[PDB]
Parts: sequence; structure tokens; C-alpha cells
Amino acid sequence: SDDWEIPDGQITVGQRIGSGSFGTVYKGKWHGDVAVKMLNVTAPTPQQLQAFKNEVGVLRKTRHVNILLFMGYSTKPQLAIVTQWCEGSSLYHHLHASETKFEMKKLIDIARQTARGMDYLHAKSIIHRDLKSNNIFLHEDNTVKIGDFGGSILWMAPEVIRPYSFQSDVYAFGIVLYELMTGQLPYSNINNRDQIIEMVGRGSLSPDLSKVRSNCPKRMKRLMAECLKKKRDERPSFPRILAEIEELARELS
Amino acid sequence: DDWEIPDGQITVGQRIGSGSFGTVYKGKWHGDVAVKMLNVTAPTPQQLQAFKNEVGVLRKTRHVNILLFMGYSTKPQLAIVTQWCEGSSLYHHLHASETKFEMKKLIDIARQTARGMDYLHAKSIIHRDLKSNNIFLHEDNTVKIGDFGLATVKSRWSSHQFEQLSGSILWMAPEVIRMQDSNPYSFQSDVYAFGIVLYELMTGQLPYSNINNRDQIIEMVGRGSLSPDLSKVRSNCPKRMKRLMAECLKKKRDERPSFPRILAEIEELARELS
Ligand SMILES: CCn1nc(C#Cc2c(C)ccc3c(Nc4ccc(Cl)cc4)nccc23)c2c(N)ncnc21
Ligand SMILES: CCn1nc(C#Cc2c(C)ccc3c(Nc4ccc(Cl)cc4)nccc23)c2c(N)ncnc21
Repeated sequence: SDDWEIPDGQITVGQRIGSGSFGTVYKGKWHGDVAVKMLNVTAPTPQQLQAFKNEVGVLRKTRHVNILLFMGYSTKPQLAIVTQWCEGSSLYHHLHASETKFEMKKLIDIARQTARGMDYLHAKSIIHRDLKSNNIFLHEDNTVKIGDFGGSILWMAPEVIRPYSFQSDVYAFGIVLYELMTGQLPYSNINNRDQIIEMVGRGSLSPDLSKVRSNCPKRMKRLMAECLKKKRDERPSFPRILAEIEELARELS
Repeated sequence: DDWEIPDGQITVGQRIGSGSFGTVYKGKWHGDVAVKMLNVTAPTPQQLQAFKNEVGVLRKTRHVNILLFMGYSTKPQLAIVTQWCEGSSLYHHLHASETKFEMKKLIDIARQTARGMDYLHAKSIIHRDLKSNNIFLHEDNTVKIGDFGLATVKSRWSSHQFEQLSGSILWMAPEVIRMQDSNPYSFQSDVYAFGIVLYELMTGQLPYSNINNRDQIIEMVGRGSLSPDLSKVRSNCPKRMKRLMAECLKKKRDERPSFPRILAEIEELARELS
């Protein structure tokens, strides 16, 4: 992978879609529909430039169906990152902001695609911090795309509260399994935001697994409980997680 | 030495078929993938050079309408890995399954193919042998462009050992047919191939159904007397679509529009019917 810079003037920026991890995200026209994440500043700060370079160097190493397709970047007009245009909404929107009623097979398949993406990233020695249902996009409502999109304490691990590792990502994936199988956020009953942080970091608070659906598979619930282990080094690696999820899904096709 | 996949990470599965070189299987590597490997003990200079050329061309592509290259392996054997797509080729849907899409779907397939081809032309990549067999319908909704078929190889002793690119003679342009010199292919020949694809999309059949002899097609098209019958287009086919298809099928090489203009026309057409 080399020479991925897009010259200025080739992209036609369109409607502003919102604010991303840094800068603003628009929909652009460049050999089809694309998404442009730009930094609307005249001169970027050292922090901004280093974050841009790190994110671009991480994106140029990814070629997987369940990872958002990086396509190029621009620096001459301003810092910009170009990705594929996806049709659909984030998993958080489907679960907690919309009334979409998925099938259990669809939930299992979403979990499997997310596990595939995360195992791919871990194979590249890439720790994805701030993993949540907002960061899992449903392309055409059928394909999972993982990315760092633009409150995230719900997925935070006890160690991160007190430093990021693969095990924190496994715990975040466990929380994702929780919101997939139950349908709601982990601690709805707890209302004080600061209380949740201290309680979970201390270790007294943990998700209520009675919220899982009756048709939720046994092995799926057991794996979700194993991924949400309070101890950092008690959680399985993502190869075993993907293997269990694939063995579960492959018996329903 | 980047993008190399270590040995043992991929679990090769059911043989899916024969690719451009070697054999193509479905494999397990962080999910479902497709592996095109060369089942030889020691590769020849030609085989290794072809592998390296294809890998170097694939490593420059990151587009939704181009088949996603994922990596390669060399320790067990020369192999190229791409994403696993569910569905069938456009040729299968049109002439082997006779699936009747809606006009919107035909327009959208043409639009996605135009996106992919304009992307490739922007990278100075001339994709020869563009046809409906080389256009895969991932989930029957997304276009993926790739080199799935075989090339034409003349038999050393008599008339053809390989003839799949002679199967693509239907999509060959008159200039490519005539002289067959060192690379008669151009961006305009790809434009003509895309025009033939538009023809089989809007009519539903191959350009020369009544003519069966390949030599007749060669002589007639190269001479300049033969061209697809555009009366076979459907009545609901847009006028602009037929006009663009006729402009892409111009007998002269330098009378056909470039793929930026083609993609612009197709996108402006599609955005007026949604
Ligand atoms: C609803 C609003 N919305 N936002 C879109 C976007 C975007 C992004 C852009 C432009 C650039 C970088 C991103 C990125 N970086 C990244 C870093 C590390 C790794 Cl491993 C993976 C990804 N993560 C996530 C997203 C982007 C978007 C779209 N593409 N289609 C439809 N709606 C969309
Ligand atoms: C018929 C059954 N079949 N065959 C699949 C495959 C494959 C390929 C592999 C493994 C490697 C290289 C390819 C390639 N090279 C290439 C060169 C230049 C350019 Cl620009 C673009 C592509 N062109 C086409 C395909 C492959 C396949 C799949 N991925 N999913 C489902 N069914 C499938």
C-alpha cells in the first residue's frame, strides 16, 4: 500500500453529515458516493496532525469486509480522510433509538460479523478503544462496518476506569453482546452517571443477565458472561470468541 | 514484503472452481474469504511474475465496486486472497438464470459498474476483458469487478487450448479485433466493453444471438459492418441510456466518451427516476 493521496479538487463535498472523532464529516462525490472527514482549521495542532497520521496509518493496513473501507486522504487543502459511503444506521440507532425488531438469527449474525472484524483488528496488533454500538454501522442493514465514529462509559472496563488492552476490547464486545441479546443498555435502572463509574470500577456493579431473551442461545449467553469477567486476564481471546460464535451460527443455517 | 499472510492462518475449504491461474477455494480467515492459489511445487518465472503483477495491481484498489483484495501468501504456494461474496455473476443472472430485474436495478448495476470502471481508469488501470461474467453481484445488490475468467491461449499444435477470452470476443472492440498488436487495448476499448454490458443489461440478451460462428463475428465486427441491434432494448429503457450505450459502442476508438462523462450521465439519469 503506497500513494493513497487524493489531489485537491477531485472530491465534491456535499451535505454536512455531522461531527466525527475530529473535525466534520460530509458526504462527497468521488467515483461514487464517499464520506469525507476533514479538519476545518487553517493550521493543525501537533496533537491534531499526529492523530490524523496515526489514524491514516492504521486505516491503510485494513482490508476486511467488517472494517470501514479506507480509500484515501488529502492534506494540501486541509487534513482529510476518505471512506466508503454506507447506507443504513448505526447499531445503537437500531437498538435504542429506533423500533427495529430484528430476528435472533440477525442478532447472532451481527455478533459474528463484529467478532470477525475485531479478530481481524487484533491480528493486526490494533487496539480499538471506545468500541460501542454507535461505532458499529449497518451497511444496507445487512453488513457490519466497524469504525471510530464521533457517554461511552457504558462499555468501559474496570481497568480503563482507574492502559487499554485487547481484554478491554473483549469486555466492550461483551457489552455489545449484552445490548444485542437483551435489547437495552446495561444499567437503565441506575440514574446517577457518576455513581455508575465508581460502582463499576470498584466492582460492585455488573450487568443484570436476567434481561436476556428466552430464545437467546445458551452458548451465546455463556460466552457473553465470560467476556464480561471482572478480571482482565480471565476473558478469552478473540480467536476463541469468533470460533464459538461461528460454531453457534453454523448450526442454524 | 507487506500484505503477506503467514502460512497456517487460512483454512482452505471446498473447491469453488478454476480462476485466471490455479484453483479457487473458499477459505476461513477471520471469516469467509476466497483463495486463488497455484498448485505447483516450484513456480515458474511466468507464474511468479503473473502473481506479482496481479498482486501489485490489486494492492492499489480500495473501492466498493472493485473486488476487495485482502492479502497474499507465498510460503505454501502462490496465492491471492479476496473477500467472499454471496450471489452470482451478472452473466448468470441474465443468460443462465434469466432473472428479470426491475429497470431501476438495471440502471443501478450500470451505475455501480461505471463507478468501478471510472475508479480503475483514474488509477491508470486498463481492465481488459470486461464482461457480465466479470461483474459479480454481491448479495445481488452490490457490484464487484474482478478478473474471474480465463484468457485465450492458442494451441501450440492444431485450434484453441484456452478460449474464454474468445468467449469475450463479443465484448471486444473493433480496433482490438483488427490488428491484435502489442496492447491494442485502451480506455476506449473498456468503454466499448461497458457499452456491450449496457446492451446486455437493457436488451437482456447477447449482441449477436442469431450469429453463432465466432469467425463470422470477428470478420464482420473488425471490418465494421456488424454492430448490436439496438431495437432489442426494452420499451421502458430510458432514452438517455440507449443514447449513452450507442455512444459507447462507436466503431471509431476516439469517438466514444471517457468514463468520467459516462459515470456522470448514468448518475444524472439514475437520480431522476428514484
Ligand atoms: C451517519 C454518519 N456517517 N459517518 C460516516 C463516516 C465516516 C468516517 C470517515 C469519513 C473517516 C474515518 C472514519 C473512521 N476512522 C477509522 C479509524 C480506525 C478504524 Cl480501525 C476504522 C475507521 N471511523 C469511522 C468513520 C469514519 C458515514 C459513512 N461512511 N456512510 C454513511 N453515514 C456516515
Ligand atoms: C466464481 C466463484 N468465486 N470466485 C471468487 C474469487 C476470486 C478471486 C481471487 C481469490 C483472487 C483474485 C481475483 C481476481 N483478480 C483480480 C485482478 C485484478 C483486478 Cl482489478 C481485480 C481482481 N479477479 C477475480 C476474482 C479473484 C469468489 C468470491 N470472492 N466470492 C464468491 N464466489 C467466488
